[PDB]
Amino acid sequence: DGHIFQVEYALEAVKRGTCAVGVKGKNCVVLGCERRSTLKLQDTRITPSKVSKIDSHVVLSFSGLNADSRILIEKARVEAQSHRLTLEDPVTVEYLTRYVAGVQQRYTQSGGVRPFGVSTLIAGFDPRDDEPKLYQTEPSGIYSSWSAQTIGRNSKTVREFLEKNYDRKEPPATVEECVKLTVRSLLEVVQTGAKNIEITVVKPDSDIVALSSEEINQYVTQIEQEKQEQQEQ
Amino acid sequence: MDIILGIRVQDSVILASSKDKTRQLSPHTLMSFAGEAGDTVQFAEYIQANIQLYSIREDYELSPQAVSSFVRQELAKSIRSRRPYQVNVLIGGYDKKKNKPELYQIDYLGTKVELPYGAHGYSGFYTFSLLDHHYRPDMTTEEGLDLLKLCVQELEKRMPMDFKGVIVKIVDKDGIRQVDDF
Amino acid sequence: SPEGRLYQVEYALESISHAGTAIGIMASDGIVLAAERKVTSTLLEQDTSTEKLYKLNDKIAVAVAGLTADAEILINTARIHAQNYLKTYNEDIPVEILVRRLSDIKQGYTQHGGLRPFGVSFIYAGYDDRYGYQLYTSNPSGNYTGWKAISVGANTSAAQTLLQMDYKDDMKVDDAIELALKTLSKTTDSSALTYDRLEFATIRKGANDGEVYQKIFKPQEIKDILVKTGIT
Amino acid sequence: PSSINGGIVVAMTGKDCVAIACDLVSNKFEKIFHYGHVFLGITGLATDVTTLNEMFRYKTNLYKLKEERAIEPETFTQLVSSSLYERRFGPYFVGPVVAGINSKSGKPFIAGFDLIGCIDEAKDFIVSGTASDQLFGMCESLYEPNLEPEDLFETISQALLNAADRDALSGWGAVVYIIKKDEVVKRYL
Amino acid sequence: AGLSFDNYQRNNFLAENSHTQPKATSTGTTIVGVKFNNGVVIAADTRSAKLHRISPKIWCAGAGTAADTEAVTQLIGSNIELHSLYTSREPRVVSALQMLKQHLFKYQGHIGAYLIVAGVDPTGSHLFSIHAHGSTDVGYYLSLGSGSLAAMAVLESHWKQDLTKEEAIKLASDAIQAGIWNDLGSGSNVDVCVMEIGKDAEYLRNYLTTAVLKESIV
Amino acid sequence: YDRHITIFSPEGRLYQVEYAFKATNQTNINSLAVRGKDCTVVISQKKVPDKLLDPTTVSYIFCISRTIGMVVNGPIPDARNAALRAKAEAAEFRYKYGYDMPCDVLAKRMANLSQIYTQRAYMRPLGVILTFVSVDEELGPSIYKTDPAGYYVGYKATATGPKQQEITTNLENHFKKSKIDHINEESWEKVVEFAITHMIDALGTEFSKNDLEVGVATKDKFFTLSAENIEERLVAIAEQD
Amino acid sequence: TDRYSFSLTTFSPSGKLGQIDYALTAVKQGVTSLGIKATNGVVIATEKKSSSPLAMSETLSKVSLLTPDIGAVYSGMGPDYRVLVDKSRKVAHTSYKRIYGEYPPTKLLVSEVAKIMQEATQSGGVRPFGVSLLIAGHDEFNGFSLYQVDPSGSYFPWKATAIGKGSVAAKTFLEKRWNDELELEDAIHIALLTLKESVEGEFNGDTIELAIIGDENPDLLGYTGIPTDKGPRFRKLTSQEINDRLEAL
Amino acid sequence: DRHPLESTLKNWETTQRQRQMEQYRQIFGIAEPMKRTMEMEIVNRTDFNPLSTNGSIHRDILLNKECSIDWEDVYPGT
Amino acid sequence: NSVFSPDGRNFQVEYAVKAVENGTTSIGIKCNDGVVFAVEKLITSKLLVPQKNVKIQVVDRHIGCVYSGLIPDGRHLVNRGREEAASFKKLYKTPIPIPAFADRLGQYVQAHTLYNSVRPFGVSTIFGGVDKNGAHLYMLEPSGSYWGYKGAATGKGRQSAKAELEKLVDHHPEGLSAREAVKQAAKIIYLAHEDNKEKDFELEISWCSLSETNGLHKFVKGDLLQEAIDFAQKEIN
Repeated sequence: DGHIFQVEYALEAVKRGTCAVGVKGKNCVVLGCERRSTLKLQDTRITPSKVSKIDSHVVLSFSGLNADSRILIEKARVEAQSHRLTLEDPVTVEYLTRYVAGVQQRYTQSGGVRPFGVSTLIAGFDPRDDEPKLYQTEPSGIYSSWSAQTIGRNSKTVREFLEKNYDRKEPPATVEECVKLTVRSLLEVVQTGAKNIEITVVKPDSDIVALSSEEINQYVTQIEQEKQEQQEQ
Repeated sequence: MDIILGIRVQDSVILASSKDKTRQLSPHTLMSFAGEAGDTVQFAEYIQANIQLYSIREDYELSPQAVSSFVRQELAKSIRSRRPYQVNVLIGGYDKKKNKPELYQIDYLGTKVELPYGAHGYSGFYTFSLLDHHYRPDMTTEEGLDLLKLCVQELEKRMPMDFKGVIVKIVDKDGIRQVDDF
Repeated sequence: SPEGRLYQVEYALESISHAGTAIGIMASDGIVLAAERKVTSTLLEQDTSTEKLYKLNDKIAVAVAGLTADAEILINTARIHAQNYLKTYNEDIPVEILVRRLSDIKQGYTQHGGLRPFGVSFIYAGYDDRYGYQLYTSNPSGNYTGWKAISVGANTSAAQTLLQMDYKDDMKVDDAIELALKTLSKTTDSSALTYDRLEFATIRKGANDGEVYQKIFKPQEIKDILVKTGIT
Repeated sequence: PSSINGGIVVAMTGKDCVAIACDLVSNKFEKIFHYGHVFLGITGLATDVTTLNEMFRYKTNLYKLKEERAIEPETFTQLVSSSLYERRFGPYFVGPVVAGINSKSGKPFIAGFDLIGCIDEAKDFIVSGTASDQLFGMCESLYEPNLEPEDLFETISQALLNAADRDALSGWGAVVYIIKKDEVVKRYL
Repeated sequence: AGLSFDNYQRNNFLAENSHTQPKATSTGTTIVGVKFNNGVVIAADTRSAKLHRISPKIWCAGAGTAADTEAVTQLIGSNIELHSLYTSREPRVVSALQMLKQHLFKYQGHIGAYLIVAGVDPTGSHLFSIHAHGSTDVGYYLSLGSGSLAAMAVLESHWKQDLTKEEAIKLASDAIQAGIWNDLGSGSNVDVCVMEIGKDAEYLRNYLTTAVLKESIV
Repeated sequence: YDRHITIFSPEGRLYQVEYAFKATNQTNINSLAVRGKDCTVVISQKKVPDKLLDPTTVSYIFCISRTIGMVVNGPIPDARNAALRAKAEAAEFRYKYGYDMPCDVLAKRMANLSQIYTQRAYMRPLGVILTFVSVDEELGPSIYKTDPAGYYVGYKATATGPKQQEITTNLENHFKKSKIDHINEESWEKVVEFAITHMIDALGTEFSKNDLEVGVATKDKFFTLSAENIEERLVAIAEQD
Repeated sequence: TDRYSFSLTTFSPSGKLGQIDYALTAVKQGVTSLGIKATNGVVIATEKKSSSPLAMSETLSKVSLLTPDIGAVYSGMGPDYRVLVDKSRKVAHTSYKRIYGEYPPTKLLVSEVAKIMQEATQSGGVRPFGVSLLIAGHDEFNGFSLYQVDPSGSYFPWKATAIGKGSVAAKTFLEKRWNDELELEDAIHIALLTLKESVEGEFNGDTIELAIIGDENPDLLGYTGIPTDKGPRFRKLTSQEINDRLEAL
Repeated sequence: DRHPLESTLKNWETTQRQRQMEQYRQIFGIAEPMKRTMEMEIVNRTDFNPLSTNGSIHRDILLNKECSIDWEDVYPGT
Repeated sequence: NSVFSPDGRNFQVEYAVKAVENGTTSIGIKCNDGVVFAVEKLITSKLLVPQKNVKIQVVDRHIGCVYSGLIPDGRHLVNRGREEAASFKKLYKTPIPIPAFADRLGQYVQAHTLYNSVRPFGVSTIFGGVDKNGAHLYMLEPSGSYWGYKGAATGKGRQSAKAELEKLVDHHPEGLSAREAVKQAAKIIYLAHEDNKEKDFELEISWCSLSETNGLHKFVKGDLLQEAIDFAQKEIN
C-alpha cells in the first residue's frame, strides 16, 4: 500500500520543477511557463514546448518530472481521441481533468507503483463554449478549478503577485492584458528574462497560439519601460 | 449506386461523390468512399481517429502514401475473421516534401493502386472511355472540373435514378477547398 | 522514493557514469557517432563484435553507455517498432517516434515497483525528412534531449566542455571525425588510443539520389582515420 | 491487376545464373521483389502479393539486422515455406517462386510453392499461375540445360512471347530479371 | 497463436466469388512397411522425397497433403529430439506413435497427414500406421494410399517369419510395383529405408521483330 | 532480507537452502540403499521409541507408480508432499511418452522443480532428501538421490540421515574390497541381509521388526516388506553367523 | 538509501547492481571450466570433482549438446545451468529451426540464452542465475567461435577463456599459449594442460569432461543415404580418448 | 460462419490444464490442485516485466513443457 | 510469511502452535472396535447455550473431529473435511478410508506452511472413525505432521492427560472396550483440569464402534454419561 509520505515526497519533486502559471481572461485562457535554460549545444530547432496540446481545445503544462509528464499527456491524448471516436463529440475540459485525475489517483492508490512526481495545469474551452476553463491536478490524484494558479519552483511568490494584481470579479480585460499579467508574474522569478518565458494562448472554438520569441520580447520591452516610467514617477 | 470519382491534375486532386461520405483525415488529405451502410462509417472514423492522433502527437502531417498504406493495413487487419464486406476507398492528398498531388484507390480486399483517375460504382464503366481520350498530366484545376462535368452529365444521361447532386472537393498546397460546378 | 528526489534513478545515472565514453556530433551533411570500448584482454575477439554502436534500420544508429545486456533488449524492441512502423506506413520511422518509444519503456521500468530501471544511456543518430539529420540522448530516467554535439557515460562533463569550445554550426562530416576522435583522446583516462578500442559510425547523404548511407567502420577504416587525424 | 489469379511467373536456371519473368510496358502490379540477392516472384491475389511483400520485407530486414548477412535462397525457401504454413487454415492465395544464387557455393537456386508452403525444387524450370498449363507445355518444348546468360534471356523471353498470343502490344508485358553473382538486371520487354 | 485461420471467411468468400483457389500438393500414391528377421523396412513411390525422418532410427512414409506430412513429422521430430536430449536415452517408436496420435487428435482430420511409422529403439523393432483421424494400426506389414489393396495382397502372398533384408527389399519393391503396374506409365523408382536393429538406418533413393529492350540494373 | 528469502548472500550463499538442508536431520532417522544383481534394496531406521504411536502408520518408504519407489528423510509433511509430486509425474510421463517413467528422469524432474523454489523469492524449498530406487529396462538396478538445492546424481549405494558418514564409510570399504560396484547376490533374500548387516554395523545397534522399514525393487514391482518378512531376514542373519 | 518495493538486484548508492556481484562470487567459487578456439574447430572443458565416492559420476554430464554443431559448459549453480540448457535446446528448435530449417548460429543462440539471464534480473522476486556459461559452435558463414556469458546476461566472443575457481591462473596460462595458428589437436592439449593446473582431486578420463565442435562426423549421424546431411560436428571426448591424450603428460 | 476448429484450439491449453487439475482433485484430494494453482499464481504474479514474451522459464517446469513444442511455441502470435 | 530459521524450523509454525497450547483440552481413545472422543469445555458464563454448544464435530457418517487452537482455522478444516470425504463418495461410491482422509488433511495443512503469503493453521486436530479395515485414530499438528495412535490428547491439559493415557495403555495389554473407554476418558479430563478447577466445565463424549454404534458415529448421552461421571467423581475422590 506504500505510505502517505510518498505523496508528500512526490510533491517535493514537483516543487523543484520549474515555474508554471495560468490565468483565465474575459474571452481567452492562457498557460505560461519557466522554460529552462537551453544549454549550449542543445538543439534549438526542435526544443521541447513545455506546454502541450491534448487536442485543438485542451492544453496542458506541468511541474516536476518531465518523464512522468509524457505518460500523462499521452494517456490524455489517447483518452481524448478514443472519447471522440466512441461518443461523437470532443472531450470536455473537466472530463479530461477527471481522466488525468483518475490515472494520477490510480498510481496513488496502488502500493506496487510510485505516484507521478507531476502536478499539472489543464486549460481550454468546452466544445461550443466561451467560458474559459482552468484546472490544477496533483500527485495525490486530487484536482480543483481555478481563475489563476501557479505550480513549481518559487510558485508562492507568483501567488503573492497574482493576489496583488488579479480579481476573480474582473479578469484582465481582454486577451492582450492576460499576457501583461502572466509575463510580469514570471518576471518576478525568471531572473534571466525573455529567453525563459513561454506562453500559449487559447480562444473559443479551437484557436490556439504559441507566442514566439518576438512577441514575448515585445511584452518584456513594454513591461520594462512601464517599470521605468513607474520608477521615474 | 453511391459513385465515387477522383481525378488528379498537375497541382490538385479533385474528389467527387454522390450526395458525408468523405473525411478530411488531414487538412491536406481526403477519403471519399462507398459500400455497405454500416461498417464503412466506423472504418472511416477509426482511420480519422488514429491519423488525427498522430497529427496531434507529432504536430506533423502523415504523407498521402503513409496514410494510404495505413488504410490498406487496417482494411486487411479487419478482413481477417468476420467476412469481406463491400467497400472502396480513394485517398486524395498533396505531398509537401515532393510537391505533388496523389490519388490512391484501395478496394475491399486491401489492393492498393495509384492511377490517373479512379471510380467505384457500376456506372463507372461509362466514365473510363470518356477519361482515356482527354486525361493529360499537364492539366490545371479548371480543366479538372471540365473533365468532371462531362462525366457527371453522361452519368446523368445514363441514370434517371436519384443521381442528383455530386459534392466536389479540391486538394492542393492551399489545403481542402469545397467547390461547386454551379 | 524520498524527499522529492529519485534514489534508484540517481543510482542508475551513477551506474552509466563508469560505462566507457560515447560522443555524437551533427554536421550540415550528416552525423558522427564514436565510442570507446571498455574491456581489453588479448583473448577477447576484437572483430565482429559490435560492443557500443548498433543499427536500428539503415537510417538510424545508437551508441550505448551502460549495461550491454540491458541495451540489447531495448535495441531489439526499437527494431521491432521500426519495421512495424515501416509495415504500417510504408515509410521509414522518424527518429523522434523511435527515441520517444524507447524513452517511455525506460520511464516504465523507473516507475513500476518490481522493476529496476535500465542502466543505459543511448545517443541516437538518424536521418528523416521532417528535420533532416537528428542527434538525441535518452537517460535511465526516461528523459530525452536533442543535441548538436553530445556525450554520455564516463567524463560526460569534460567531453561536453571540449565540444562546446570547438564546435561550429556549419561544418561538414569529415571535420566532425577529427573533433570526435580528439574529444575521445582528451576523454580517455585510459593511457593511449587504438583502432580496436574505438568504435565509429557515420550517417551521410551519399549520391544525393534520395540516399541515406550508414558507413559501419572496420579495423581498416578506423586505422586510416587514426593515422590521418594524427596518431600512429 | 484484374482477372488477377491469371498473373504468371516463369523461373529458369542456366550456367551460374537464374531468370524470373512476369506479365505486366504497364509496369503495374509488379510481382518480382528483391530481398538482397534473393528474388521472389509471386502469382495470385494482388492483396496477398503485397501483404507478403511487406511481411517478407519485415522478416528479412529483421533477419539482416539480427544475423549480419543477407538471406540466402535456401533459407528464404525455408522461411517462406514455414511462414505460409502458419496460415494453414486460411492460406494466402498465391504460388510464390523464389530464385537467386546461393552466395557461398555460387550455385543457382529456384523453388516454387503451393499455398500452404510445400517446396517444389526443380533443377530446370518452374511455372506458376492459374491458366499457365499452356505455358508449361510451351516451356517443356524449348528448355535446354546449362544455357548462358543472354541465351537464357532469349529462351525465357520466347517462352513468354509464345504465351497468350492474341495481342502482343498494349496489354503485353514480360519483366525479364536476369540474376547473376555480381549484377542483376530488369528488362521491361 | 500457432496455426491461424486468419483468411478463413475471406477465402471461403473468395472461393464463393469464383476466384478459384490454388491447389495443395496431395501424395495419394502407395506407401508400404515390412517387418523382417532383424529389423524393419519401409518404402514409397515417386513422380512429378516421400520418406521423412522423426529420428535417425525412426522414419515415416507420408500420404495425403504433403506439407502436413513434412510439418507434423518434423514437429514430432523436434519434440522427440528434445525428449531424447531431455531424458538422455535413445528415442522409442511408441513415443513417436503417442505424440503423433495425441497431436492429430488435437486436430480432427483438418490436418490431412496419413502416415506409416517404423523404427528401432532399445526395446527392438516396430511398425505402426496413423490416419488423419488419430486412429492407429499395428502389424508385421502395412500399406496406405491408393495402391494399398494390391500391395497388401502381394505382402500376404509373400511374407514369412524369418524374412531377410534382400527378400524384404524385393518384396517391398514388388508390393509397390504391383501398386504401379496398376496405372503404370505415371510414376517410377522406389525410395526405401532399412532399420537393422544393431546398425545405422540405411536409406536407398530411387532403388529401381526483336521485342522491347528497356532496361535497368537493380 | 538475505536470510528470509532465497537470494544471493554477501558470500554468494543461499541460506534458505542451508536451512532446508538442516531440516533433513530433523527426524533423527537413517536410511541406506544398495544395488544387487537383479534388485535394489532400501532400508530406513523406523525409530518410534517412546510414544503412544501406532507403528503400522509411521513410514518413510513411498512406492511411486509400479517399478519405482523412494525413501525420504526430513520432516514427514514435506516427505508426503514430495511423494505426491513424484507419483503424479511418473503417472503423466507414462501418458505422454508411451513407456514407464525411468528413474533417472523422475530424479531430474524432481530436481528441476526444486530449482524453482531455489530461485523464486515467495516459495520455500522442501526440507527433504529423496532417494529413488528402481530396476530399469535399460540400466538395470538404479539409485538416484535428490536434495533441497535441486542437485541430483545416480549412486552405486548411498546413505542419508544424521549418521550417513558412518554408513557411507562402511559401504565404501566394502565396494573398495569386493570391486563389483554392486552387491553380488542372485536374489533379494541376500541383499536385504547384507543391507541390514552393514546398517547394524554402522549404527552400533542391532535391528528388530520394530526398528526397521525395508523396501525392495525388482523388475516386476516395488514392494515394501511386512514386519514378518523382516523377521525371517533377522532370523536368517542370526542363523547364518 | 533504496527501500524501493520488492525489486531485487537493485542499484546500490555507488551504482553497482549488488545481487549480480554475489552471483559472480557464486560463479567464482564453482569448479573450473574453459574453452579454446583453434583454426579448424573449438574445444570446451571442465572438472567433475565428486559429490560422493559412491556416486555414478557418469550421470552428471557437465558438458551438454545445445544442438548439432553447438555445445556448452559452466561454472557455479548446476541446477541453474540445467534449466538454462533445457530452455536453450528448446529455443533453438522453436524460434530458429522450425522457421528456417537450419540450426541457429552461435551469435544468435548466445543472445537467446543471455536474454533469459537479463530478464531474470529485471523481474521482481527472482535472484540472478548463479552461472557463467561457455558456448562453442560452428556455422556456414560466421565460422567457428567461443563465447562467455555472465549472470547479468552480458556476453562476448572469445578466442579462449576459463571461468570459476582457477580462472586467474588459467587466463595467465591461456594468454601465454594462445596463437592464431592453433590446430584443434594442439588446442585439446592446451585445454588438458590448463585443467591439469587447476585440478585438486585425481586427474583422469572420469574427473575431466571435455568436448569439441570440429570436423563433420557422418558415423554419428545414425543414418546414411541422404547425401546432403553433414553429420553433427560432435566429438565429446570419452574417458578412453581422454586417457589416450593424457599419455602425452 | 467461423472455422470449425477455430474455437476448438483457442481454449485448448486452459481446457487441458482445467481437466488435468480436475483429475488431481478426484485422485489426490483438495490439496494437490490448490498447491499447483498457488505456484502458478506466484509465477504469473511475480515475473511481470513489460518487454517479456517468452512467458517464463519456470512456468515451463510447472506446466511440464520444459522439452516439448506446440505450433504455438513455434509461432508466437505477437 | 517468515518461512525458515537457523534450526531448519519453519518460524511461522513456532508461532502458530502457541494457540494450540491455549485451546480446549481433548482426548481420543481408539477402543478395540471404535473411537471415543472426550473434551473439557470453558463455561466462562451460563450464557453458553447448552446442547447447542458442541466441541466434537461430525465430519462424515463414520468420521468425527475434536480440535484445539484458533476457532475459525479449525472450523475451516472441519468444513474442508466435509468437502473432502463427500468428494470421495461422489466418485468411488463408498465411504473413504480413514488413512486417506488423514493424508488429504495432512497435505492440505502442509500446503499453507510453504508460501510467503499464507498462514500455517493454528490448530491441532484429533480425528478418526470406523471403516472397512476397522477403527483408526490420527492426530494432526500445525506443522502438517500427523500419525496413527492408540490414544492421544491435546490442548491446555496435555502433560497430565498424556501421563493418564499411558496409564491406560501400559495397564491393559489389549487396551479397552468402547463401554470401558466412556468411563475411563472422563477420569482423565477432570484430572488434567487440576490447575484450572477454580472454573467449572461440561463433559461431552461421543463415539463410533463397529459393535456398540453399528459402525456409525453417535453421541454419548444419559445413563452412560452419568455412569461415566459417577465413575470420574469416585475416581477423583
